[PDB]
Amino acid sequence: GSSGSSGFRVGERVWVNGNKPGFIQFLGETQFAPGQWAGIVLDEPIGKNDGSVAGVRYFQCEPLKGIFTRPSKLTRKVSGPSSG
Repeated sequence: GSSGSSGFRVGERVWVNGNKPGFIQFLGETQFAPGQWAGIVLDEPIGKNDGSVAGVRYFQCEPLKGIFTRPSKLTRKVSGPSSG
């Protein structure tokens, strides 16, 4: 039993939009927008930003390979385990 576990950490594999994997680099509230954000590095060019949002930088990634969204709006791979 892990006990606890609220969100994801830095360097974890998350699935954005329930169909967009990516490695997390930044975590916590941002400067451009309030609220704890979660920077995700998309593997394919299907995002919006690339490490910088409206000029504000956070991490180094590839073009169209970086998006910012709330952790609660993320999934863990494409499977869907159960309790039995």
